[PDB]
Amino acid sequence: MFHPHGKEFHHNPFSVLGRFREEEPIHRFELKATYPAWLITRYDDCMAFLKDNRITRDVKNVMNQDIDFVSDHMLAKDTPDHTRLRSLVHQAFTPRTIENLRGSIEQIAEQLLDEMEKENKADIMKSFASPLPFIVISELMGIPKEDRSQFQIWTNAMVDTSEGNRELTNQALREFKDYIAKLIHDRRIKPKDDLISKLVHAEENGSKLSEKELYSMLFLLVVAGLETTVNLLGSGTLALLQHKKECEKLKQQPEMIATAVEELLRYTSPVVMMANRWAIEDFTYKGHSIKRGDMIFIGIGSANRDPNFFENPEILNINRSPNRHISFGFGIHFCLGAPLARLEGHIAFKALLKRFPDIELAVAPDDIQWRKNVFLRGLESLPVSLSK
Ligand code: HEM
Repeated sequence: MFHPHGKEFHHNPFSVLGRFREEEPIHRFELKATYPAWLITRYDDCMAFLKDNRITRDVKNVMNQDIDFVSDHMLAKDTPDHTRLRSLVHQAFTPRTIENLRGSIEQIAEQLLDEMEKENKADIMKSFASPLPFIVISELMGIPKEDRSQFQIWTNAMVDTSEGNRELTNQALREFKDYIAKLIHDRRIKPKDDLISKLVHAEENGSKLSEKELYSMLFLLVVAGLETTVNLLGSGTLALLQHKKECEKLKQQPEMIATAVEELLRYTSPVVMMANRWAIEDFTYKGHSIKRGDMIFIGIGSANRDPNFFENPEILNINRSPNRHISFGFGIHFCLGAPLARLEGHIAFKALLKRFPDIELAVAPDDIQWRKNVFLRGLESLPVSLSK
């Protein structure tokens, strides 16, 4: 019985999802009221469900049963409404546009590393993996420096998974919205060089984002740019520190960075599972009776370790090529921010290993502290030794 809120999943979700992949790769469970769900752990079956038009991302198809901007973003839409919303933001994440951010991201990395070099130890989360994506997002969205401390408080509170804090989370949502509504108003009138201005002025086939569509879009982008990108950097650093022979390869040959980032995505699966998927009708898959309204959980972490698709899947190989991981999902909803996550990872891992060639883990395996989150696999802290 899969228990995503249980101790074993918190200790190592990869080993739980892997056991399901080998023993019961299509598994019915109850997600805690309670709601029926299916856990899909093999790569081939994950692919089939990612392409299957019997699966919706919009829970209305199945109900049966403001801050409404939070659940109206494009990742909660199917075609054709998804297609329009994606075409209105797409241009913000094309290869040149994102590549053009390189110099600014390098500068943030080097500034954070200058602070870390004042000492011979650090918590990589506090010092480097958490602040870097936050500053990148802040710069990209044009959040003035005087507003960043506050923006950090809101963005942290508004994604809290603690069920009991729901009124307080809703409040932070409302405050985030009011803040961005002021920026949107101001930039519609006087546009600047930032992504809120660019979204406000985007038009495609005669259509623009409405005020509410802007709230939803900026909400989604900010949430993505923060905790999950942080987790790439944190968990990727951890994986490099646990695999010294692969760390040394990359340190000696930084041209390996592009394959290395893809391997770290595969092995660390920052989004370890994803759901928010429902069957629109009853159907059978491999003898299993899927029902209208059943939720589908896509086991990224285990799919990324499936030996039908990856050789020696449990081994970190920073030169793995090709590497057809699904860490960014697949198909319609494939991550929009993938080039930015990849650029941040490229810059950050190279920069850290250049500045601190002697970096080493300063926490025993049993003491490593992971955040409580079913879907997002992320460290609470990451103590390291930097130098003597
Ligand atoms: C390592 C970092 C990241 C990982 C692993 C990641 C992973 C994912 C995954 C798995 C999906 C598909 C979710 C589903 O289908 O349920 C997704 C979608 C998306 N991601 Fe990311 N993401 C990352 C960073 C970012 C960043 C930096 C941004 C933007 C700032 C972003 C923006 C989006 C958006 C807008 C979508 C929805 C796309 C659509 O519905 O068409 N992501 N991402």
